[PDB]
Amino acid sequence: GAHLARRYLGDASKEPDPLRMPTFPPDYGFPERKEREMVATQQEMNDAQLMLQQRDYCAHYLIQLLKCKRDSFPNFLACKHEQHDWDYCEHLDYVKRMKEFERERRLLQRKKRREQREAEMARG
Amino acid sequence: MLKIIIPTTMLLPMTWMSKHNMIWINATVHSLLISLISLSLLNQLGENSLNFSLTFFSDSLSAPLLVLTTWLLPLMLMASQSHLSKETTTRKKLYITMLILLQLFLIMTFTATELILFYILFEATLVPTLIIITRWGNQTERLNAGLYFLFYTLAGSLPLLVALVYIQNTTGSLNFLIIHYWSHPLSNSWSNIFMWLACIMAFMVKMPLYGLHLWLPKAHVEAPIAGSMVLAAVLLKLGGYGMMRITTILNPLTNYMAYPFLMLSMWGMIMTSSICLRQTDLKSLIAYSSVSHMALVIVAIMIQTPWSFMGATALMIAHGLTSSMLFCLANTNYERVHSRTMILARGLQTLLPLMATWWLVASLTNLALPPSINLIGELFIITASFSWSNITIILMGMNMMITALYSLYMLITTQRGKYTHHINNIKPSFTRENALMALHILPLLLLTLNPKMILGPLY
Amino acid sequence: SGYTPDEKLRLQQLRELRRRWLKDQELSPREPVLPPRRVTYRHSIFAVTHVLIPVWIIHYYLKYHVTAKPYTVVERKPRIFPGDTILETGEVIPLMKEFPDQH
Amino acid sequence: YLTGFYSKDLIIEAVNMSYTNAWALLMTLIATSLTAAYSTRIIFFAFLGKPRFPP
Amino acid sequence: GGVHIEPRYRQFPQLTRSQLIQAEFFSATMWFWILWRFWHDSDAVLGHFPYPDPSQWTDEELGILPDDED
Amino acid sequence: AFSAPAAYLTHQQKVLRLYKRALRHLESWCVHRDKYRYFACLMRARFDEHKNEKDMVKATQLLRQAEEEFWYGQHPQPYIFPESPGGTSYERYECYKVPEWCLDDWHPSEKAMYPDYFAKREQWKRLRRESWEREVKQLQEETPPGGPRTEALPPARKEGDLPPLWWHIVTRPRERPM
Amino acid sequence: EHGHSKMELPDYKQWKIEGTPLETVQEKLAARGLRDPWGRNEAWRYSGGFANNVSFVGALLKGFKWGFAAFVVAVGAEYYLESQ
Amino acid sequence: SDAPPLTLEAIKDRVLYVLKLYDKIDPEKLSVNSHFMKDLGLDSLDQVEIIMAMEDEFGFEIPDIDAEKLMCPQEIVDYIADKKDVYE
Amino acid sequence: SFPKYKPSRLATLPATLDPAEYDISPETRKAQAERLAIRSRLKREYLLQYNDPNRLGVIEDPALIRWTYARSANIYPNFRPTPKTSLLGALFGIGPLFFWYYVFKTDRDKKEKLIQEGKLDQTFNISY
Amino acid sequence: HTGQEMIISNWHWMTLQTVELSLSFKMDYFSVMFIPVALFVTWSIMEFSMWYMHS
Ligand SMILES: CCCCCCCCCCCCCCCCC[C@@H](O)O[C@H](CO[C@H](O)CCCCCCCCCCCCCCC)COP(=O)(O)OCC[N+](C)(C)C
Ligand SMILES: CCCCCCCCCCCCCCCCC[C@@H](O)O[C@H](CO[C@H](O)CCCCCCCCCCCCCCC)COP(=O)(O)OCC[N+](C)(C)C
Ligand SMILES: CCCCCCCC/C=C\CCCCCCCC(=O)O[C@H](COC(=O)CCCCCCC/C=C/CCCCCCCC)COP(=O)(O)OCCN
Ligand SMILES: CCCCCCCCCCCC(=O)SCCNC(=O)CCNC(=O)[C@H](O)C(C)(C)COP(=O)(O)O
Repeated sequence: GAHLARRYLGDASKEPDPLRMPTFPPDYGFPERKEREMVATQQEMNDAQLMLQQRDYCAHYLIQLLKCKRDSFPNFLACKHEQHDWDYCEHLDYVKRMKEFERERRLLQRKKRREQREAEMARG
Repeated sequence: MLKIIIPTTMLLPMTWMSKHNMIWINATVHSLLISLISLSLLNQLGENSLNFSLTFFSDSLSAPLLVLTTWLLPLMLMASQSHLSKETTTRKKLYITMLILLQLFLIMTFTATELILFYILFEATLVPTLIIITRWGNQTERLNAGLYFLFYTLAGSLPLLVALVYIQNTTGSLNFLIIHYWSHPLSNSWSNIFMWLACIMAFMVKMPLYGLHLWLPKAHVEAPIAGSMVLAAVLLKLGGYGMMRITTILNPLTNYMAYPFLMLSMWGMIMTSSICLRQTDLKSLIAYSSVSHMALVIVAIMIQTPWSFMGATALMIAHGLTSSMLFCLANTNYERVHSRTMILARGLQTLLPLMATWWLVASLTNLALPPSINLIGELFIITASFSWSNITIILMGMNMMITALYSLYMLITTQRGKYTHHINNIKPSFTRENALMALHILPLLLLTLNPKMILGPLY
Repeated sequence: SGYTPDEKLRLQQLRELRRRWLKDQELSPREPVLPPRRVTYRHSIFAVTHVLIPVWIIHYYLKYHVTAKPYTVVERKPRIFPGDTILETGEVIPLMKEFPDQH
Repeated sequence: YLTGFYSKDLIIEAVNMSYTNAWALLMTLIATSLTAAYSTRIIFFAFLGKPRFPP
Repeated sequence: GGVHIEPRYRQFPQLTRSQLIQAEFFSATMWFWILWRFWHDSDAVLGHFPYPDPSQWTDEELGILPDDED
Repeated sequence: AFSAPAAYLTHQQKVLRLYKRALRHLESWCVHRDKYRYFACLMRARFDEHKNEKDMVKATQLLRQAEEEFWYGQHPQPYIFPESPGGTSYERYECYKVPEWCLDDWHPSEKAMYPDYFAKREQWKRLRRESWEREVKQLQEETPPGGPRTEALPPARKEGDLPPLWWHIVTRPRERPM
Repeated sequence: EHGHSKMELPDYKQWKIEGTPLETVQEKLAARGLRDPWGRNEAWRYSGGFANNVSFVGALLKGFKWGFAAFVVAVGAEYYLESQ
Repeated sequence: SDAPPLTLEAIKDRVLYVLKLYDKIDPEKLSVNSHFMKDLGLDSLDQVEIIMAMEDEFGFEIPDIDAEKLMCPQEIVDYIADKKDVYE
Repeated sequence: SFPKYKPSRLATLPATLDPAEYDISPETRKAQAERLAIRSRLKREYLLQYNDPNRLGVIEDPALIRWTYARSANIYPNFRPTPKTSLLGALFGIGPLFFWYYVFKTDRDKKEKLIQEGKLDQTFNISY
Repeated sequence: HTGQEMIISNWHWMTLQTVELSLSFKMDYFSVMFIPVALFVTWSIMEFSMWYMHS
């Protein structure tokens, strides 16, 4: 989707574009500003040589999945707990990306509202 | 080198004192033996050359052409053995004498450390060819073809003599080693432009360049089989060899004097490839194919880059062998059919399967199929021209597509389909023709294993 | 419309001749004559002269000629994970930092 | 859970959720619908009706 | 390699029991495989992780201030 | 293919050919047998309603809109028999038809096999050798002055005579030589 | 070894329009006042084993019953074995 | 392929089988030498329909110039045999 | 009424839709008779020359030889320089050459200018 | 089992100045996976052709 229909049929500036996001400082929302944690260092991820696109925040579960697949080779479906854990972590990452999109949308909504209120007050 | 020139000379008394029914056997055996002797020349070194003496020297450009020239003569004898059955002994001996003289002149030409000797033998190669074309030719147009072949060549090559003697007067020597070592730039002047034109046109007319190729279809169509193969295989390479030898003194003028010839060749390759599609004759089609390939070689030589020279040499050898094979096959068809028309005899693959196999292999090689040396030379020239300018790829790709089209058209029209009903003299192919095709094709598939032997001095 | 009598007669005679010719095309029992002259097991020999010998030749060629020159056969280095042990050195790769594990 | 599923289902899923051209999306969806349609055509016209071959 | 089957000329052709039982067995095998995989692996078609609803997300965790602070 | 053609087609022949083409394309359109029979009967009904028309100007006026209607609904992909000039296997076996005269070029070692076949071959060749001499004279005396008007050949009239120009019609290779 | 057994064609009186959907064609031709001369010629396409046809959906589930029975048996066996 | 070598008697049997199912003609009156226009009183369109029926039944199609001049079952059998190169 | 079939060069008018053979006159029948007569004369000559047991060669076809001679060796003697022929020759034999020369000259001039300015990034261009 | 990858450059065809052309085979995931599929399909097709093209 509905967001595409809203953007190409409603007001373009009303909600963002994927290319230029984010358009607001990360500290605008809250001041604590917790940092994302990475549990796989450069060197072990390099040795596992996953992929350039696979070296994301969910890399440790991928490395465990590769270890499990390599260890129990003949029984190709021996290890599924770590496969599900990696899927869960990727799902959480997608949820966080959705959170970013909706946060930017609502921040732009409030920015437009603030600008309209200021313009109305100046005119009044 | 005399270990090669002397036996070729002794071939003449050997032929003339042979028995009336044993000339072909002796000529073939000793020609093959001579070819084996010529094989030793192929082992070139990365340094200057094999400077045998003050008169003859061998390079890695002259070695492949010399080996091909010495190898061609037995094939010419086996090809001519067919239509000379009803000929008197004296005339057959004269024919073999002309072939031997042609080989001797070519052998002396390809080394020729001095440019005036090179020119003298380069024009001497013209008399036996003219005699062969105008004497042992079937059609009544052999006379006009001989006149065209003589005059087109001589008009171009006459200013070359004046240019050479002028260069000797100013430079002081025409030895190729001294010419290469003491080379100096040519200033941009009208006199130097005309010197460039005189030194280049003589070799461009023989290659031939598009627009001066009118003599080639006539000479190839009206000549006998042996004349056709010696024209398509070796006599066309004289111009390119001379051009690659003589472009050492024309710099840096060539950098802008090559534009008309480059444009003419890059458009004439397309024009002649298209012409091949709509052809009612086989020998004419093969002649136009030769014109297209030689135009590509002209482009390569005029680019003047190491890859250009390597590709030019490879294409020279490959095209020589392929055109000789194609002319052989066309002659074998014409001997049974007696018509020389593409659509008159059809579906010959059902009647002659092995000749159909030879036709397929020759067409595939002409089609520039990898990893044959045809495609090696083709691709080297393509990459060099792409480095010269990125837009040449359009013309070269168009030429490649049209080449494939007309090659497979030639194969399909004469081999596939339903046989013609009113022809009942298609006798089974002799052992001579099969052996001729095998000896034509096996060296190509063998040279594809050792390309460095035919890649020229810039390897 | 229909066949004219001349057409009928010609077709009849042509048919008779065609049937005679076609019948003459048959081969008798002794018609084909060949002059004779001479100068698990199937799979067992097949696997020997078609599989084993090429394996031997190619293994020899790769082991003692191709690998003699440098860089001819280059193998991708095996993946190293936390916790494995290296044969050449014996050192043990340190494990992960115990990421929080729920579900 | 067939051989074509493990490929085509993932193809369509990945195509649906990428920053790609929309017309390509629509064309691919119509193409797979038509794929099902012509498979149906083959089966129905070659295996269902009454025989139509020579006696 | 096979058996002698003769033409019928407007009758149903002969059917050996071998081909009938073989075709039935392979169709049954396909359907059993599909059913077994659907029983064991239901998330491959229906999905396994719920799609979040963005409207239900409160402004607290989205860093939105009530239009007055900034 | 066998019958020689006439200089022109009569109106009856045109009508019959149009009827055959229309029925063929209707069968192509109507895949199933019952539908084809129903619509073929309907087409025959609409085809015979002008059977008894007398004047030729109106009949020629018809069979023109009929041809236009046929061309408009001609099923651009009609059904073609596999051996027809448009079929999938039209000239499939034309590469296996080797002419009879090729057997004259066989090596004697190859002719050692199949001796009876070659004996019958010699008998056929002798028969043709005499029959040709008879046929050339028969055709010379039978043709009218000024050259033949149609490409129809006369049969054999005497007892020992054979039809003129029979060798290459009788000795066709086969329908499926291999 | 080839197909040489001297096949015998059936009797021509067996083929009848009865029991085939050619009745509808004949009836609708008679309503407008004609008949189909070739009606019997194709009766063989609806007479013998070709009489019974299967719908598309029924064709798709060719072996549903056997597969379902085997699936139920396997699921029950797994349930009774894993619960141990 | 496994196609049986169809013979003359088989061809004649098939021709008569096709004709006897053409209800416009009575099976008892027809013979292998019976005509179509005169002995059976069939229309030209009817003859075209018989020719097309044999076309469909035998799997090969007859050219119009040869189909329009076949008037007896015997000559139809002869034409089919000549097309298919039948010995006996 | 039905939409009309409009013929073109590469899709000719069908014989059935052609109106020439529907306006039949006795002279048209005479013309068809003469055409069939000459065709049958040629066919009879060919068949007489074709079934001859004594012939052991290729039947020479005057039509094929005439076609080849007309295509190949009869073009120049019937050639005349006319404005149409001259214009077509000049265009088709000169225009492509100068077009390609201009294109290649412009491309090489641009490349040389970029080389002189040095902004081409010719790294790794070792082979040439 | 391991994730083996390998390239074999056994025969050195020819060297053109600074370029080397050699008979090199790449045996990565794609090649090692597509060899068996193609060979299996070809085996089935050849066995089918032994019956289809018997005449
Ligand atoms: C198991 C082995 C495998 C490899 C076999 C390779 C065999 C190669 C044979 C082919 C050789 C090709 C001909 C080479 C000719 C070029 C060299 C030749 O010109 O050299 C001459 C010498 O040639 C030989 O003396 C004669 C060789 C001729 C015969 C070659 C063998 C095959 C001949 C077959 C002929 C027919 C056989 C019988 C048929 C019935 C003169 O040498 P010279 O310039 O002084 O040397 C100076 C340097 N020195 C002082 C160190 C010597
Ligand atoms: C037909 C089939 C093919 C045959 C062979 C074709 C190849 C021959 C073409 C000749 C190649 C080029 C010739 C001259 C090249 C020099 C560049 C010149 O043409 O361009 C301008 C030259 O201006 C004019 O072109 C002057 C010449 C004009 C007269 C020449 C005739 C032009 C048309 C004739 C065509 C006939 C060709 C075939 C003859 C049979 C540049 O002016 P400018 O920078 O100041 O002078 C440069 C030279 N400098 C530096 C030494 C001073
Ligand atoms: C298939 C037919 C091809 C015909 C080819 C003919 C054209 C060849 C090119 C011109 C040939 C003549 C060139 C002269 C030979 C070179 C000698 C030389 O370079 O000396 C020059 C002399 O240059 C000349 O004399 C050239 C005069 C040319 C007269 C003849 C003209 C022939 C036709 C000219 C146009 C042809 C060009 C294109 C031909 C294309 C092919 C048709 C130096 O003069 P110096 O006295 O040393 O002065 C130094 C002090 N300042
Ligand atoms: C899907 C494609 C649809 C195509 C539709 C085509 C159009 C259908 C409608 C055609 C309209 C006509 O009938 S056009 C009518 C053409 N004019 C005549 O028929 C006048 C006299 N007819 C004859 O003489 C014939 O020979 C005849 C008696 C028929 C047989 O004779 P036979 O005794 O020798 O069988």
